Amino acid sequence: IYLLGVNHLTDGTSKYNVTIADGSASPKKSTKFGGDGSAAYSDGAWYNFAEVMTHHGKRLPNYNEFQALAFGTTEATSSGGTDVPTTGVNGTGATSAWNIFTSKWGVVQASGCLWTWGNEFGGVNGASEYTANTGGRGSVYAQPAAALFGGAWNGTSLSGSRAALWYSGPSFSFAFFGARGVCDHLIL
Amino acid sequence: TSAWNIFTSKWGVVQASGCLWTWGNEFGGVNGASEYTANTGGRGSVYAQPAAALFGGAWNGTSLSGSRAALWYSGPSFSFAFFGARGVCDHLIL
Amino acid sequence: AQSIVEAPQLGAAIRAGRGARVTVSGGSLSAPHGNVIETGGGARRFPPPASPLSITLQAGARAQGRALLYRVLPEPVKLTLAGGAQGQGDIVATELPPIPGASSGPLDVALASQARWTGATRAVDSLSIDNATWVMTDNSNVGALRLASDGSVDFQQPAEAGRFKVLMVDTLAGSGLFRMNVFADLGLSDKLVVMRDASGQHRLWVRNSGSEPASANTMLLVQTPRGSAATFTLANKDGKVDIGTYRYRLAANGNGQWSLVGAKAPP
Amino acid sequence: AQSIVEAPQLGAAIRAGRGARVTVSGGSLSAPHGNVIETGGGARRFPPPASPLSITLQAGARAQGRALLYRVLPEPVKLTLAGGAQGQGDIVATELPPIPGASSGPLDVALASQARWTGATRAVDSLSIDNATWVMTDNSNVGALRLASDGSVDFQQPAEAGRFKVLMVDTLAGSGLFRMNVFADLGLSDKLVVMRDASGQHRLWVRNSGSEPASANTMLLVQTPRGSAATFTLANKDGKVDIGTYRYRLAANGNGQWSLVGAKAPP
Ligand SMILES: [Mg+2]
Ligand SMILES: [Mg+2]
Repeated sequence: IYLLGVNHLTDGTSKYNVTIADGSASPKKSTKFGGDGSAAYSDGAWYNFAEVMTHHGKRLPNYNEFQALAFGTTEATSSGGTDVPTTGVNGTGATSAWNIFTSKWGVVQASGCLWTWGNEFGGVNGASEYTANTGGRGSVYAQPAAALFGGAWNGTSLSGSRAALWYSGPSFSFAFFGARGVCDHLIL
Repeated sequence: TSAWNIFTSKWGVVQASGCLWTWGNEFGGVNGASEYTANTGGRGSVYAQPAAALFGGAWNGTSLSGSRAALWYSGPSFSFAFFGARGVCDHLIL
Repeated sequence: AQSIVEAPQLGAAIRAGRGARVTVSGGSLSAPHGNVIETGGGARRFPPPASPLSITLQAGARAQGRALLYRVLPEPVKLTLAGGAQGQGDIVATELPPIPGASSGPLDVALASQARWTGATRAVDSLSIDNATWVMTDNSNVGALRLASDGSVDFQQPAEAGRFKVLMVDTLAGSGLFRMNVFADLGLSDKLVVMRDASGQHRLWVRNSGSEPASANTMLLVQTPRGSAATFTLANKDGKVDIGTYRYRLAANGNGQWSLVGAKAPP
Repeated sequence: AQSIVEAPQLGAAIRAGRGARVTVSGGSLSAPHGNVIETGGGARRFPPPASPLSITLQAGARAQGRALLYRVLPEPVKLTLAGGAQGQGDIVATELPPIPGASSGPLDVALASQARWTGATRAVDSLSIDNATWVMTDNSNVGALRLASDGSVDFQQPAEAGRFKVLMVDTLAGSGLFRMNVFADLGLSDKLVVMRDASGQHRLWVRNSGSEPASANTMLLVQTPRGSAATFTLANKDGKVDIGTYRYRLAANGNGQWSLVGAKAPP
């Protein structure tokens, strides 16, 4: 329902009214992956958000998942202002209210508040040559962009349920980049 | 020129290839413009959008059709009389 | 009060100076060839701000002339159109001060409660439109523009096909509407430049004044300072404007430059 | 060196990116319907300012196209025309950056030793003309402008009479010449607007492009901030221009606004 919190370890990935994880306020380091429980990652890279979702048995959305979860949001609109630091509340100098961005399914801040990293690769590739930019866990080569969905508070007309940016390498970190978790539906 | 059953798979998939391309769930290949474009039916814009894969070939596809025929050209916004879709889902054992 | 004043070519309908106070409620002031209002010519300088001569046209006042207000240019003025008053003139000033250097008081105009000035200016120091409208007839300068309660600047539609207008302002503040003209396949539009400081929520309505386009090309509508705090939103229905087989949306990026993008319209 | 390069509509004569270093001396590059030079498309992002990809057209190089330089956005570029090279195009960026709210470096062009760019722009971050000339072909936007040693910005003479061009600049510095068009009968002229900061000694050369004025009428030529430090002087010999039976001189009035005044010419 909500974008990933910084204290996902104690709160879960989806909680109302908490600091949203981004390049600056990066998420707590996953305890399943050598995190001590209070240390945070040094940036907001795709790798980091993908690590966090796994730790909670979730993944980042694919395009087909995103365009679906976020339907019902107000299209081609953005939160405006200079920040959206908190889930379910209005943003810092928001020119429109948070609930304008609420999906048919009650996904809060579905679009145009913060780009969510995705779980699909394509778009713009990096150097066609080995680069050790993976938090020191190997090297990439011709590394394609890792999708970003929805738009953030500052792409006014660009944002929406199908908004998609395929430019950022997975090692990129910015304060407009957070994440939303998904997982399968099990019927027994 | 060849009858429909020619295209039945080992698994009973009818017109499995060489009839209509099917949209896939995978992105890659030829990119769209390196500039935000509002071609999503009015649900936001897309930057450097990679193609949505299409598989199988179509009636016009000639000898290119088959179980591994794959075209990474059309962006998700494209639409033609020989682009269709086939559903797939998970297998549930309880 | 509900009076008529007619002036000939050479003169003006009203001259006020030396700290006067004029109110015109109702009635009419015409001055076909000349000015409707003139200020100064008989100087009396003073260190503290006296009654900085004020003219107020209110309760339905009609005023027409080549200029609506003509400033001498020693004295500071304070023109006010209120209560549905309507003046079509120009607002000019002397364009060289008598003593080159050291200051010169402000020329301030307030458009309020349903009023309507229709003209052009590069002489007004500070304009405040508040639930009123300025129909801008030609390229213009203003120091400090403020809007409120649905105040609007309405870039008048040129009968000359293709000719756009520019409003430059030093500082923008508050919240209002800007009706602007756009010419499609010529790829040109009325522009609005803010030079030092912009702030507040504003709205842009778009008039299709040049017929539909061959292609899809973007158009710059608003330029503002680098790290500006101002926001603009397309006022047309649904945040979009349909020009022929195309659809446009207002998107800004980088540095307070609010272009109007558009591409092929939904089938 | 002395090479020739042609490109189709869908392409470019040169594409460079990721810290490339290109020098063109002599020769020729044409792209009738495309770009002469393209920058970007293959991302490599590092915070240290490495060798910000640079192109130099020198030693009498010829270069023609629909645009002289197209920037792929979010890499910094350093275009240089020197040694009497001549390029006519346009210089464009993408309008929207890929990531809304992040650092983008500059698009910097340097016109030097006898060179000559002829085109128009609203994409160039910092242009510096020095003993060279920018023939400006349409309305334009430049961040920091800087001139030196007879660097000029020749406003191109319109074929359409009455059609004036405007150059907007964030900051102005150094010392250069501006050729500008004047339409005396219409009371209209090319304008140069500086919005944040102006300084240095500049020269304006007026061209008559709309002859025979009914009266003598002032025409705004230059607009600068508050109390700017910039001086302008009319470079037409004797500091005057005779348009029919009228003489015009340049006068700076109030807050850095240089108009061209004039009245009936001495008998
Ligand atoms: Mg995949
Ligand atoms: Mg992929």
